[PDB]
Amino acid sequence: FSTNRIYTLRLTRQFQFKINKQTTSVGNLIFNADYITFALDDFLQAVPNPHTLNFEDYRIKLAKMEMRPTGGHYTVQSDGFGHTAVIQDSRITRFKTTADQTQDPLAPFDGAKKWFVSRGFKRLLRPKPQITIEDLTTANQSAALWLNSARTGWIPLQGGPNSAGTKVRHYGIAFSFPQPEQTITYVTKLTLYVQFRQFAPNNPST
Amino acid sequence: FSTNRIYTLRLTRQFQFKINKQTTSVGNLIFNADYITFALDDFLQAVPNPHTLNFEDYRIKLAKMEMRPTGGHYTVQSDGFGHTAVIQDSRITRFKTTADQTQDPLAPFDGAKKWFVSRGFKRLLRPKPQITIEDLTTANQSAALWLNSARTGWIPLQGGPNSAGTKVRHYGIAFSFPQPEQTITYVTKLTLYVQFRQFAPNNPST
Amino acid sequence: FSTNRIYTLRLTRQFQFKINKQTTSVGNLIFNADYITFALDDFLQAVPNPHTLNFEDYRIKLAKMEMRPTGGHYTVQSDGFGHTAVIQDSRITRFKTTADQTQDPLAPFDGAKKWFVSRGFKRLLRPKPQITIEDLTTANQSAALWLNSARTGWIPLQGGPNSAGTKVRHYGIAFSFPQPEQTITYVTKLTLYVQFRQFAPNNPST
Amino acid sequence: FSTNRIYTLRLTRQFQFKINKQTTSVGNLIFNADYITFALDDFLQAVPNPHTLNFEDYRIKLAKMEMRPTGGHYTVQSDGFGHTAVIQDSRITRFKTTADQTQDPLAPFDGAKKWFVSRGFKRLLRPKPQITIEDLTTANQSAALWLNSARTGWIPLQGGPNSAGTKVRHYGIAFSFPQPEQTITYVTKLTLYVQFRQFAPNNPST
Amino acid sequence: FSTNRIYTLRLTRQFQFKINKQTTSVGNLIFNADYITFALDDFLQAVPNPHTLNFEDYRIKLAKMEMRPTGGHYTVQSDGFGHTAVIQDSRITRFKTTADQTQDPLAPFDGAKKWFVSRGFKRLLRPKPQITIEDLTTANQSAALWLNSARTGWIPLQGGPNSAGTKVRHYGIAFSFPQPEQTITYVTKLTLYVQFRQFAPNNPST
Repeated sequence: FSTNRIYTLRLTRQFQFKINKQTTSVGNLIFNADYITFALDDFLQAVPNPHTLNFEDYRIKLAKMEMRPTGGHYTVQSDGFGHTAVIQDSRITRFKTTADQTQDPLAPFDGAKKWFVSRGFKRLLRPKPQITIEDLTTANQSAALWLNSARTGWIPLQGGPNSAGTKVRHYGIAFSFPQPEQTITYVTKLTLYVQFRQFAPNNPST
Repeated sequence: FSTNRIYTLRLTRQFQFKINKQTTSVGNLIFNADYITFALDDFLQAVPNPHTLNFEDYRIKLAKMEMRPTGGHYTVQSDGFGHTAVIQDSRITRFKTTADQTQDPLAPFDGAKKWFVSRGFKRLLRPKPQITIEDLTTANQSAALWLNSARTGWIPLQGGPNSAGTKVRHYGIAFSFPQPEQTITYVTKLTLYVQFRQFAPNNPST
Repeated sequence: FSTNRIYTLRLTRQFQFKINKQTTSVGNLIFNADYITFALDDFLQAVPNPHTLNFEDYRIKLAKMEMRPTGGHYTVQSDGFGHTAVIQDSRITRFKTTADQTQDPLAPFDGAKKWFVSRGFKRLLRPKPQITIEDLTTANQSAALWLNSARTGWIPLQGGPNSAGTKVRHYGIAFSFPQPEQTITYVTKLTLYVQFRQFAPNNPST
Repeated sequence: FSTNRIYTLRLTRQFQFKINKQTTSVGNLIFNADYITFALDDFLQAVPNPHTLNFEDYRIKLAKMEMRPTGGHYTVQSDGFGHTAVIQDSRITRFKTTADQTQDPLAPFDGAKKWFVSRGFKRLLRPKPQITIEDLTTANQSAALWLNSARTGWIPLQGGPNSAGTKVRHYGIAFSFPQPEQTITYVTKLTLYVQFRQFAPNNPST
Repeated sequence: FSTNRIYTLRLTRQFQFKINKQTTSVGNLIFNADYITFALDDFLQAVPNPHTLNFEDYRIKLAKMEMRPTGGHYTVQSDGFGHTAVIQDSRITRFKTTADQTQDPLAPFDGAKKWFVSRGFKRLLRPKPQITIEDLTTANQSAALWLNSARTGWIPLQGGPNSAGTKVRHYGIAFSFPQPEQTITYVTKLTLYVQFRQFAPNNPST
């Protein structure tokens, strides 16, 4: 029971996702995309999970996204295929498309993987937190760097001036789809595999 | 970082394809066919791809065509089977049929593979560029020759009197189908596996 | 062609540098110094280079500075010797001297290497990006940290709140010189050896 | 003494090259470039060489370019450095620059090699003839392909409708330079290492 | 971290040296000479160096003298050769000549190494501090002794009645030259390789 004692937990949450009936450029093949990021706090705030944890540090070793259709949609009713892509930096925010795309916006990525609209998909990834760099050739701008291995660093749950360690955004997975003729609803389940370091007391009473 | 340094990229593009409801020779079995060819420029002009590449030469090692039904078509709704065939010369243009065929026009080909209309198909091939021969027994006519191995040659991206190296047409895959009782729409994804030779600057400023 | 697929490119740019005739403390030995830093954007904006790259992340493995005399300067015309030094943090900005130095301001550095003014120099180094630390004993001040191995991290090209990943400043090489009796002009060539991670599409259309 | 009997010859020619005094943008670093291509006829027409050869076919295994200063220019008078690049397709014609370049136009090439203006350079290469492709996605345009190995093909000296086999253009080497303060004249020597197949008679008398 | 803990540093300083145009005994060969000694304080006083060191003892293991021409002097311009000699006692003071020598005053020394006036020289040596002997056959006179190995002793930085440990003079290197037809200026760089013993606090406050 040393300072560096480690514990591993599995954490999950779910939510609904909708792909809307195509009402634009009807008759043409169009694509759109959305994305998911992972933060420990997103999971601790889910109703059935522990809302606080008594550990000093954490690191996310692995994340999982599974999206499967519901609402009575037929798995044998083909609606083409889109792609999933692992995008481990804040550029992923551009891949929630705000206009219709004439090509699959994710297919060109290295690591892009096909998925069929009518079956959903399942994918695991190593999501990355973004370390700050403030020394750029343009003054007062900043950029990011992330570490190749999760074993390199630890994130204090209550470190920093806001005690907001659990809100670090880890990137990330995006998914694209050809727009279908009818609306399709899905159940999405996210899973975190998180290591925690150092069991810790509550903050002192004041 | 020598003159002969090689890089390899994967490139993709997508489009919609329709097989129309049978409205001719109704009640009888008929077949039609279409085809696809591959040019690097086709892929670089696709919206999400780089539209120019800073390499001196290229060669297409492998191509992949995948066509899958969309528009709510049921995979368990059987509409017979047609064939794909690898046709590596410009004769393939005759296999976009302009009249109904009473037999499957591609089935006799060596290499012809069956595919079910309601499931689509996936096929990889080695598409071939066509070298010119102008010395024929008939005057003012030319013919073609293609090389067995992609490693034999290189196509300069900006070589030739038109600087149109990326537009060389590589042949090719055709697909046939028995005409269905209802229209079927598909999503088609093409993929190229391309080697590039010699990282290169932009053309000099003028 | 996985998420972690790596590509390696060599990139270069050039510019002119002048060491001015000595017009101060005439007859005495004085020294001055200047310095160079490395940012990917510096090289992509150079006219003959690709101005955007379709990769998700990068890291600079190695940099090279070569400065050689031009303008008819005689290599056999001895004008003494100064030093180069590898300075891998923003302290290097103090070594663009604004006053004449009575000693060589770089010679004391560990790693300082001699170079003859009339011949120029060539030096390779591992330039370092600067990670931010904001938790200091003095309020409202920040400091830097850099990683020993380039393999530890990745810089996303479009990551961070400014999408300015390519503008991260990597430090750095400084060079000093005894002031010569006549002006000397040089041609400087910088070279980067950069690994890129994950071929990527263009940003979606908006 | 069979049909496939081979003979190897070394062939050479020389000419003068001038790099002009900079008279534009004086005070700025600018670059220009030129290039050389290789054709057997260029060498057979040189005064001291045999103007016809009694062989049926040939192939160029190796070419060499050596350019060295003359006109009294001092090798110890430094005028910076440019680069040489092997460019084995007709794109090389763009690298005879018609406007001043702000960067070295050849340095980014894979295989680019530095050379000092005041010493000249020497470089060997495998120059390539350009095979015609007329089947492009744009009608009535053509492009090129070249073969990786010289051992793959033979060029008949008198083949084709013009009996102009010796005029096939083999590409190619380009060289760039920073513009110097005074004009520099050079002697350039080119060398071909050519294999010939099948000793042959003169054409019949008519 | 014991009493005997050793640290090793490299220290350097520079200065100008002139060999004057021959204005005496013109038309004849004459020689003059000068010398350098080494004291830690000489290097700590130099502007860019730390002016105090927090160590208890030191010893100089190795010294280096490098003198190279400047002022535009041509290296290919022959001005004869002189010699360097390692003179490890205070007799060296006699070898700053005050009258012209008709022979090279240092060439006879065992260890004398020639150097060309137009190229300068570089020499390493083990400089020696001088231990006092006061028991001589003549009253009120003293002499010197020095130790063969640097490992034999240690010099406390603040030892002795003047706390002037860093001012111990270590001998020494002399250089001779034939008097040239025109003045020649040089840049001289001296380097010390110093071991320090026992990291130490500041002197107590008073």
